[PDB]
Amino acid sequence: MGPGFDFAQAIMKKNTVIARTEKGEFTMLGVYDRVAVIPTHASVGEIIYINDVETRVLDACALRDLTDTNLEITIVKLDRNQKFRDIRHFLPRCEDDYNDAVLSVHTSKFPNMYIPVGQVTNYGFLNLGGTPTHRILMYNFPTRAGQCGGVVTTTGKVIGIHVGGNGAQGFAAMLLHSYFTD
Ligand SMILES: CCn1ccc(CNC)n1
Repeated sequence: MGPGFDFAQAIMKKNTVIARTEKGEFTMLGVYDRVAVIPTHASVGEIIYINDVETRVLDACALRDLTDTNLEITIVKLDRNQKFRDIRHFLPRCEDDYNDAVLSVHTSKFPNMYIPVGQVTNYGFLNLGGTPTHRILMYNFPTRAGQCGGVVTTTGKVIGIHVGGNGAQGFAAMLLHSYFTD
């Protein structure tokens, strides 16, 4: 409808795949080369389905901060025959608050979904499903099941991936440029 949705659509149409694990279908953001991210609770194994094609996982790393606290981001390298558009220059360098964000989802169940979630708070600590978690972003939208891995953007920035909700608020894990240096 507007420049927020324009940027979100541009990211969804080139930098997402549908990831299936034994724990469900997830929106999966490709970042560069064959490297993508997914919430850690997807429990990635040695094999994953990518757009319903059996795909070997070459590496998977569940990120934790330097206090050894869960970040809820898993970085996956896929044995795919094609690279993602490199979007690392759209990642923020530092923890921050944001205005006017969009949460975008693409699964079998929720294709072409875009939600204007509004103001995003640097919330920080969250007890996420019993697990102490750092670097959490919060937005005041009643997010539901199946939206996990959905991409949080502002105009010009890819800032996080949706990892949870409490029925009234939704929570995302930060994406930082420093996660994807090579
Ligand atoms: C079944 C109709 N419906 C309303 C919202 C949604 C998806 N959640 C954002 N689905």
